[PDB]
Amino acid sequence: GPHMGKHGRDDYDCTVIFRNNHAPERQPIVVHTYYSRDLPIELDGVRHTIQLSGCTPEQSQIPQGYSVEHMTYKNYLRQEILNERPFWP
Repeated sequence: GPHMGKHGRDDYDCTVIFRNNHAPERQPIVVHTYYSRDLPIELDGVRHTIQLSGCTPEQSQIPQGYSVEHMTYKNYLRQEILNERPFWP
């Protein structure tokens, strides 16, 4: 799966964030994806190949103790901008 979450081709359609619920210390894994692709994510070292269907993955592939946040790449972009405010006044 994605080694780094930092990948901004500006081509992506979807964005899925994996937040470890058992681990508050761990950083959320933000993965950018396209419309209906597979999403290989290694949780606890275990690869889960999730099926995306319109920015919506299969919760059935998701282990317990992990929050999977679903969004579009566009929503992700808007949210990072709105939360970090990388642009200057």
